[PDB]
Amino acid sequence: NIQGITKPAIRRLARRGGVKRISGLIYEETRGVLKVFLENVIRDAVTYTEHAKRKTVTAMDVVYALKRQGRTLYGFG
Amino acid sequence: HRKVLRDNIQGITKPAIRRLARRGGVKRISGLIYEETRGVLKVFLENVIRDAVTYTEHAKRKTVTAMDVVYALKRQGRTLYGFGG
Amino acid sequence: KTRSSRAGLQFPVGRVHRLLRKGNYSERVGAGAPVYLAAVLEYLTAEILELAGNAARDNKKTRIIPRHLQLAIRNDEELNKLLGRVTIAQGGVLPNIQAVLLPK
Amino acid sequence: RAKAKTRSSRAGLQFPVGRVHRLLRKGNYSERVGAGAPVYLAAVLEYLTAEILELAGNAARDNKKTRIIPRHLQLAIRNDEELNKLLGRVTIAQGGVLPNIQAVLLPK
Amino acid sequence: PHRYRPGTVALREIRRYQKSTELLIRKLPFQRLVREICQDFTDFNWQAQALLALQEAAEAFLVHLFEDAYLLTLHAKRVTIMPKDIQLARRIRGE
Amino acid sequence: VKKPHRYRPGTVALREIRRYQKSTELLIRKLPFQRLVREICQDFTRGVDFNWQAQALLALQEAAEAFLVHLFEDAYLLTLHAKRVTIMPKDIQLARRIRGE
Amino acid sequence: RKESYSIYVYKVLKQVHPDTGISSKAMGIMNSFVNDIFERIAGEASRLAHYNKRSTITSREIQTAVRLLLPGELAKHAVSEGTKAVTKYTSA
Amino acid sequence: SRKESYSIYVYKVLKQVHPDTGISSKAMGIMNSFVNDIFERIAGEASRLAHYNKRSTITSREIQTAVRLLLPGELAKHAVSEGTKAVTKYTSA
DNA sequence: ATCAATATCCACCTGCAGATTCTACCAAAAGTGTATTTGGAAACTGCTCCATCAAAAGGCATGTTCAGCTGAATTCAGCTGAACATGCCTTTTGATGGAGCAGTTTCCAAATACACTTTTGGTAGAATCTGCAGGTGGATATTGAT
DNA sequence: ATCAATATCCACCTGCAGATTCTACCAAAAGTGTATTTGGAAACTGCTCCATCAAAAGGCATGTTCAGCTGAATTCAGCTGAACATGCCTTTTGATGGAGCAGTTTCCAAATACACTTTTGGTAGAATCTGCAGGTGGATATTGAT
Ligand SMILES: [Cl-]
Ligand SMILES: [Cl-]
Ligand SMILES: [Mn+2]
Ligand SMILES: [Mn+2]
Ligand SMILES: [Mn+2]
Ligand SMILES: [Mn+2]
Ligand SMILES: [Mn+2]
Ligand SMILES: [Mn+2]
Ligand SMILES: [Mn+2]
Ligand SMILES: [Mn+2]
Repeated sequence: NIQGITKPAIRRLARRGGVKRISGLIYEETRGVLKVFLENVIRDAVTYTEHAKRKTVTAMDVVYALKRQGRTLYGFG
Repeated sequence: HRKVLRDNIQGITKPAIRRLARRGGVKRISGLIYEETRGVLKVFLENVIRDAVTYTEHAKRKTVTAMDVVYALKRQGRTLYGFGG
Repeated sequence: KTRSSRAGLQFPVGRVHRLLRKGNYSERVGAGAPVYLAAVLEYLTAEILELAGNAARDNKKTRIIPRHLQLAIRNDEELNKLLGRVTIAQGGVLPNIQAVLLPK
Repeated sequence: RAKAKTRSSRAGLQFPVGRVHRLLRKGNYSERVGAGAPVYLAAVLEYLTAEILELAGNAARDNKKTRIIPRHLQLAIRNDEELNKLLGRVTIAQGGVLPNIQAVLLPK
Repeated sequence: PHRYRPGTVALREIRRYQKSTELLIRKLPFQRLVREICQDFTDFNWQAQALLALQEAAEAFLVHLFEDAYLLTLHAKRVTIMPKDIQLARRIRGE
Repeated sequence: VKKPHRYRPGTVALREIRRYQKSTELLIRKLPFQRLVREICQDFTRGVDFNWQAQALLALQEAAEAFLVHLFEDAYLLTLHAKRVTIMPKDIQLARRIRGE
Repeated sequence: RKESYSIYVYKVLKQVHPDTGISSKAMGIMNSFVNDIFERIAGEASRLAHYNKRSTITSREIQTAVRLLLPGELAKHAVSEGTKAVTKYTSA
Repeated sequence: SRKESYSIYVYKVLKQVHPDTGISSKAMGIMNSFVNDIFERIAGEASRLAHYNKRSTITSREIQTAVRLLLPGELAKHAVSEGTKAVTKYTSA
């Protein structure tokens, strides 16, 4: 599933970040970091979800999880 | 009234900056590091002292307390243990 | 006849007051605290919308979109430090190519 | 009148449940506080205190002393991954740092 | 036959993608990843807006990490982002 | 004859790294530090001769020396990344931009 | 029935740029911003009141919180506007 | 004048884990700071949880969710074990 | 530096679908008018704790010398990474059905708040205890020159 | 591969500053007993979300070619570390005066409580408008050859 994060997509993310030349081992490295990030957020998000006794995570749950990792996100309520 | 304090950032001597660098593991030190370190230290102290005296004066006091320093540090995300009185 | 009108504000003093009483902040809330807080919020909103309208009409549009807010916030040092750990959804980044990467 | 038992004793705890309850009700956290919430909180505080004191005693008798000083607390915290993450933006007065010389700097 | 020299098309894509704000990961692979991670933790449902919010957060995180790591790349007199650059940036950030 | 004894450059630096990483004493002299703090406090408009309790000054020095030491560790990581051994101003400024300061 | 700041943000926008509009997503950005700064100021003011064993949040706690939370010139202008609003509200 | 502290209980727990070890006053100050910091973290997150869900009461369930959100991994598992066990033992009688 | 030859970028247009503005209605906040209560500001006061003061000694800061090793500057080949054409399959898009699940209401049984009234654990000194700091002096490792 | 020069380590010792125990008082839990809330148990209902499907396109996977970067190897001027003499100023210790924290009392300006009346903000279609898909066509940059 982590391979669905395609190499051209990682290349695009890097270009938005200003990177002009990209080593061949970055892509699997990038997948690693993204996995950790997603795990940390999702664990917190569904935690909020199950505290409210719901089986559907909402945008507000994601917002609370992000803000508790110090990454406040604007635009989703 | 006290005596006039001036040019005190120079009291942060070159050997003290060296000791700080050694605790940080630095083995070789460029000659321009000392003035950089003084700059950084002054900016840090200004931000924390500004916040500390804000707490002090909101409490209608003329004495900065350890808790005032603790609150200012914590508002800069730098929690300090050991001074809860 | 509203509290906002008497303070010369657009932001709602009475709603700010209710949110203060119901946010578990203190046992009591003074009369001036919601007025002061509403005024500060209206000021900060005015600063951001000022810069964002400017950025939006600089690029030949009359519609504020997230990109304009992002350019406004990131191109102003004090707003940038105030919102330094905030991400503006679909705002992108500032154009920035490090000079060593241009040819010559 | 019945015999006075403390809430800590009924929960089998060393930390004071009743003082935690007073701190919860007077910290403006919520209009009401349930009966078990101070017990649960006092138990977690006691657990985490026990963990730090376990590791710090270990560090203190590794250094052949019988009194925990701040340096021992700092060695305890930094040498344990999870405590280190929990106290990652915490400064421990007079705790120093962990010995760490990067290998590239040793003589050839 | 026409052929750009290595680097020119890269600077063109830097310019194209820093002026745009679209999501850069395709939706289905990302949402499938997210659902898999969610199950590997817990059988929950997902609001659509919740998945969009997650993807914005993740792509912003990755872009800013690339910026920091590239600062390290240029500090080391290189132009090629390398895994060491990303790892050192996450050490200095505090993760 | 005889030569006077002399350690090679680097030996004493590693000696002091070892010596100061096992110790926990404050490394800035106390009085100059307190004068710095008092001068910055006065030069701030909300300072109208505030007093300082002794614990407050010790707390500030602890925080400031921990901050500087960790900034030196981070900047030195950047130094080594550049295949150098000498810490330079560039390293400190880049380390604090990446930290988020 | 869901509350938001959209009405008042739109009023302030009409004051500052009468013929500029705002998209739905940017209005959500602005709601997020208003709620974030509100929670920041109200939380800091709550902590200030608690540190000093006071039970009431007054405009003095709001002003100290604004001083601690906003940078430099932003803090000066916000304090000026807040004090001015409190004066005009007390007059009437 | 009279100042409360957690020193009594920190010392009792120390004797439980290390019967022949003592603690210096500076280290006891560190430990007091630790207890107050973790208290504030857990209680604040529990307050936020209760508010998000429009409940006026902070119950042990909010304490448990906050412990899961704030502590890492194994620490969180064991903290939940101790809290749940203390709450059951306290409620039984 | 020029020309000639592509290639890409980007300013500008139109017709219109989709996004906002604009209307009107209505629960639900906000505002009002009274009636009471009370948190904390003032105004003492008692007494810690800070701010200077002074002197002594001895730990270190400073300035100097000079040589070793470092950073900086250059060169260059191997091999990595970029650019690109081709064709294939994963993702998008659209539809349709239905489950299951988030909101909402109405009651109470259970839970929590609070004022009084015992009851005790916790705190502040005092009174004792006791690691460990801070001295020797020998043993053992490390370093640098030969 | 050795030795001389240092540095570091380590065991042992004792007196005292700092830590641990001991008392007695009293604030603050704990116990009791009524008074308010509230959190779900059942019972709904309308709607987001998931699950299949199906076709298509446009984005990606692959393989080829080669330009230019990265890492390695060299050279060297000069910067920074090491060692040291000198003497300054930081640290200790104790005193001395007084500012100003903090404990206590009194008492209103301000805050809360409550019953009712207005007013607003939110919502959902109708009515307007604006970006935007998808075209240029000129501007601007890139590439290779001279
Ligand atoms: Cl007020
Ligand atoms: Cl409970
Ligand atoms: Mn001055
Ligand atoms: Mn009173
Ligand atoms: Mn070199
Ligand atoms: Mn007793
Ligand atoms: Mn010793
Ligand atoms: Mn070649
Ligand atoms: Mn209206
Ligand atoms: Mn277009």
